[PDB]
Amino acid sequence: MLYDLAKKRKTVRRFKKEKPPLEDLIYSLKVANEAPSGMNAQPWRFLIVEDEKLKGQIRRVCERSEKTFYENVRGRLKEWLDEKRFTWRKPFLKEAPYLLLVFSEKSAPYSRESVWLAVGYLLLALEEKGLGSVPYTPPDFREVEKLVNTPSELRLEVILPVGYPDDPKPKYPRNEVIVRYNTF
Amino acid sequence: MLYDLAKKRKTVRRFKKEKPPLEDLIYSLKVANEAPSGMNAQPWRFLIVEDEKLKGQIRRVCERSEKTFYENVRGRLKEWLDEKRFTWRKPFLKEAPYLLLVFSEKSAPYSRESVWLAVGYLLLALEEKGLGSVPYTPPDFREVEKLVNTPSELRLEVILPVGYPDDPKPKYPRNEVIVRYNTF
Ligand SMILES: Cc1cc2nc3c(=O)[nH]c(=O)nc-3n(C[C@H](O)[C@H](O)[C@H](O)COP(=O)(O)O)c2cc1C
Ligand SMILES: Cc1cc2nc3c(=O)[nH]c(=O)nc-3n(C[C@H](O)[C@H](O)[C@H](O)COP(=O)(O)O)c2cc1C
Ligand SMILES: N[C@@H](Cc1ccc(O)c(I)c1)C(=O)O
Ligand SMILES: N[C@@H](Cc1ccc(O)c(I)c1)C(=O)O
Ligand SMILES: [Cl-]
Ligand SMILES: [Cl-]
Ligand SMILES: [Cl-]
Ligand SMILES: [Cl-]
Ligand SMILES: [Cl-]
Ligand SMILES: [Cl-]
Repeated sequence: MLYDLAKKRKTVRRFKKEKPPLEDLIYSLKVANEAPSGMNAQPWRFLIVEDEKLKGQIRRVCERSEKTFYENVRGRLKEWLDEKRFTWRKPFLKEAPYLLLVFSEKSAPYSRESVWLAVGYLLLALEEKGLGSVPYTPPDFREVEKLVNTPSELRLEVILPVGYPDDPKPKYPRNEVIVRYNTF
Repeated sequence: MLYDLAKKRKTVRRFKKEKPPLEDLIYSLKVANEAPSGMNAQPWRFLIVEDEKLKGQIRRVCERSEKTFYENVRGRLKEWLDEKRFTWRKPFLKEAPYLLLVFSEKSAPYSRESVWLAVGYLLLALEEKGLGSVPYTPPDFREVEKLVNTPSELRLEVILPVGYPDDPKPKYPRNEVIVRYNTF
């Protein structure tokens, strides 16, 4: 049942050392590629980063940006990150066997909406295949974009470390859906 | 496999009048609600429109805005709309038994990304239940927002007509997924 896949999927920020077969990632990209999109533009592009030096570069730029973010963060965001024990450290950016970078085509109508919709598909497909992921959004996308020679027509949306999950922390709660009818 | 569900799912712009059980629609919201989100804020909000008067108001406000849009659109979207023989009339906004209005909580971090990801889950769940949908995005959400007394805290992201498909048109093609390694 799809609800079972969705309910069981949780963030994974800690991965096994072993590298999953690329076929599993490709499968999940093929699932995502079946998603709808504005104008059927299919505005998602994928970059699979496996090179260890490059992952380390990405980790370093993101951690340097997170350090500044964590120094400055305030209020609700700070409290949430503190209560979940987040810090600027992002070891998974180096340790995950794959970094799946997801880009949107700037010129496509509803490109960013469509790519995030497709990311929904992608995440469920990774769960189906027994892989873990976290949608990681660093403070400064441009620095990561430059590291991988991103063309001007593309926009990095999210970094998805992918790998075999390793002793994940539990899924956070979900409040029940409360619907409204006709009008607020 | 999830791939088969994703491959099968296509736009539905032709609906039966027959009303699906509410639980079939609620199921899809329950699946979507299991999705990840920025800071686990669960920033989606659902408004189920069924009242025929209100559906008509929404339809006419959207059609007016579309008619102006179709008079003025140019470039690639105009070319695609023309070759698909799209027009500004939106009968599915009356014919669908449900208009599911999906909102994002503006104050939540990565609210829009998170809601569109959940919409990806939602569309797959609707397909699992044999329901059809189209992510309808009219040119002027503000007028629709006002019609349903949207609070200032929420942004209407998409109108999802939901119903039983009435022999919908075939799925459009998909280019092969575009996957690169390490750098562009
Ligand atoms: C973000 C987004 C916005 C969309 N907006 C509209 C819309 O305003 N009107 C419409 O008829 N279809 C809309 N669609 C549906 C697309 O036209 C459709 O997903 C695309 O043609 C692929 O259809 P297929 O899956 O049947 O091949 C939208 C889809 C997405 C993802
Ligand atoms: C748009 C978006 C951005 C996210 N950004 C980050 C991030 O920058 N760092 C991180 O650790 N997790 C990030 N997450 C993961 C969320 O914190 C996670 O989905 C949420 O805590 C719920 O986790 P659960 O499904 O395991 O309960 C992001 C999630 C989404 C949807
Ligand atoms: N909203 C208009 C035009 C339109 C149509 C399809 C589509 O994928 C996109 I993005 C826009 C209409 O519904 O006709
Ligand atoms: N990017 C920072 C903060 C962060 C964390 C979780 C999250 O859901 C969101 I949105 C932001 C970090 O990765 O620590
Ligand atoms: Cl997550
Ligand atoms: Cl097409
Ligand atoms: Cl669609
Ligand atoms: Cl939480
Ligand atoms: Cl917003
Ligand atoms: Cl149709």
